Amino acid sequence: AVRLYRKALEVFPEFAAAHSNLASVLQQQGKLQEALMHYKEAIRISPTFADAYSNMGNTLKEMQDVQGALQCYTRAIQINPAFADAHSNLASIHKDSGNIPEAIASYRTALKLKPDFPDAYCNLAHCLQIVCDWTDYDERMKKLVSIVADQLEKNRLPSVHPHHSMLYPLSHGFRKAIAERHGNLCLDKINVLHKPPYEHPKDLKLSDGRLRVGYVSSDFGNHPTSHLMQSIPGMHNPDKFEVFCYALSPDDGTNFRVKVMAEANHFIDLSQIPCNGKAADRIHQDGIHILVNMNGYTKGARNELFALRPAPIQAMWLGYPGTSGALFMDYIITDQETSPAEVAEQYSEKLAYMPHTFFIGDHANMFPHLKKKAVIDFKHIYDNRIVLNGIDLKAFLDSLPDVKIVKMNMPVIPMNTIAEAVIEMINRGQIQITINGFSISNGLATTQINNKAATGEEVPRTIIVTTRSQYGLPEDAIVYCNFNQLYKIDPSTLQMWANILKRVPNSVLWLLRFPAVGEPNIQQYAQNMGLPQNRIIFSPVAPKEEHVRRGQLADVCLDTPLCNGHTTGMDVLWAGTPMVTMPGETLASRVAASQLTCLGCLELIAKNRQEYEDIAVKLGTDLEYLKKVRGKVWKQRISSPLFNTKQYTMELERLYLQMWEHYAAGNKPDHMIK
Amino acid sequence: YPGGSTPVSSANMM
Ligand SMILES: O=c1ccn([C@@H]2O[C@H](COP(=O)(O)OP(=O)(O)O)[C@@H](O)[C@H]2O)c(=O)[nH]1
Ligand SMILES: *[C@@H]1O[C@H](CO)[C@@H](O)[C@H](O)[C@H]1NC(C)=O
Repeated sequence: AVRLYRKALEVFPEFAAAHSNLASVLQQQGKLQEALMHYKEAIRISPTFADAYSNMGNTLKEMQDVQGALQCYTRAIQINPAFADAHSNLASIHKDSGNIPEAIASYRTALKLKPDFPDAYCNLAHCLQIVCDWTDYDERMKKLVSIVADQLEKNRLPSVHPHHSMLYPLSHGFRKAIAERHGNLCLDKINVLHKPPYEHPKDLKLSDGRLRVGYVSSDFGNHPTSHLMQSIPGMHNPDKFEVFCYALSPDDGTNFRVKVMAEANHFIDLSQIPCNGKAADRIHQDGIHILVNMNGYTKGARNELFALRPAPIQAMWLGYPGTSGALFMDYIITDQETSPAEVAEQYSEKLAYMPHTFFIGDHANMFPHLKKKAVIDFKHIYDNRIVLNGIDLKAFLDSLPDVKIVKMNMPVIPMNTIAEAVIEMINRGQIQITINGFSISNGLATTQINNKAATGEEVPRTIIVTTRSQYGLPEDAIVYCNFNQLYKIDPSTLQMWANILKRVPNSVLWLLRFPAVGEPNIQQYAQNMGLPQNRIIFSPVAPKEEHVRRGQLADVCLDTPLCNGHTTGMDVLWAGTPMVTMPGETLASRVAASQLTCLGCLELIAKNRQEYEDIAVKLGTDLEYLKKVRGKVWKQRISSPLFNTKQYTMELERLYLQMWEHYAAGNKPDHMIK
Repeated sequence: YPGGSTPVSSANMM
């Protein structure tokens, strides 16, 4: 194809269509710079060649030249205002840039021009999901399902991304099939390297009896992945394991990256090795026994590495809440609550069970200042109106007279001169004050005091004050929260929440501007459900530490059934906040119930929507019961396995050895569910 | 967060 094309150019250099076709093929091959040369020839030969501009824009996009891509799409549309593809491509630039209203407008233009346009319709559907625009929602869902069905039948890559497929009422069969098609994109890409299969280790002799485990991630740095597992590499037992971390991203300068680089036995920066064949060779050279895929179909993934099968056992872990659908992945690390044996068919991988939950979080290490708290009695005694946290909080409390200890142990500071000064700082919006030599910080001002503490890179070194007044929350009412991105909400979920709010007069729902353009849509739908504006309170997204800390102000978290809080679920639990959940069928919809089961709070898991409402309302109205459940969460976040990274790592190690012994005995992968 | 950045889980390009 390429050698034939080049000959056609050696024969006839002024062949615009040919240049543009040769560029496209080169693009597919990953030879982006070479492709650029030919697109440029095409547009010189014919200044009105809109298709070439559009395709050139695609190439620039892949080269990470977003502004250049936008310029190309813009020229294409100027040359041909009715060019539907170019409008859709422009919309994608707007989308990826975070400008959803502009994306929506451009996709709508694309669909006006070409009503049968799966990529544009499905991308528009995701935009609408992001901002909670549920206009014609039921019909939209039906159309998405119909589009996927048609594309699968016709052997075309589906327009619904596998990560997004969790959000739509697709069958498990369809969801797995979408994932499988993406798996195949990877196989096709590496097939062209014509690399032979790798010879894999058959024992642990060359590694001195240690199992060599490779963790592959684009998220070793400031990203949820590291916020969950950054302690795990350093907790592996060096007598039995040798840990290799393979980074798909450059060093972002954060302490998260520092920690993993310092604690892994080996750290390899594959961001410096763009070729998947060479990168796979490097992994194979290291002698990895179990290679762990921490991306799945998420940003930064290089699943081509796994398609090349450099290791004898390859497992999905933690980073992607779904199946890879890919034959080159052997196992998915999960648990009996998240992925009961009954639904093994939803997954291409064999199930490998951790004993409690597969979920983990680094909160005990990142946010140890939240292990204990004190309150200020600004009047009964509340545990979530005015809260103090700090490594040195006990010493501060010991410097005060008349501190009362409330038992069920929560220290309570009485309304005195000290308490007034703390409250005045908050009311005045002051950054910090000093009391008895101790540093007392306004929890809204962490970035001005220590920006590394604000992001979770360092433990705060001051005592922090958190109050309902900082966020405009009522002092005399129940606060239900949900701190997820708004895309996780659907009409049925908001209706449930409205039903709860109507049954609990003295209550509000606390949501985030995530993004802010979703706020007006949620508010309109709430109003249509008969809830006045003041029943729902919005706050901005906050730095990581403030986000986890402020969860202490809520009474109850109402989890999203469509796709649960994952990281976000761990965050809320660490603050001691009960979370009500309704597990569904997909992995993404069952994570919160798995977290709660490990924690030991079965009473917070609902079997259906009526039970979810009833549980939420009981917590909001039976105040002794609320005190009991909050007490249970507060204690069990410490005593349960949920946040115990050492225990988790040890259980992971047991699982790895089971996988290895199974392979070493000559067996192909099978479920590890006992 | 406004004035900073809050990384989240998101899909890869296709
Ligand atoms: O005000 C906020 C709300 C959320 N987060 C963080 O934002 C990320 C949200 O990512 P994602 O939506 O992918 O979370 P998940 O699906 O895992 O719950 C998590 O790391 C949260 O801790 C934050 O730092 N500040
Ligand atoms: C976000 O990332 C975390 C850690 O990688 C992962 O556990 C979680 O499932 C992701 N969220 C979604 C909805 O993909």
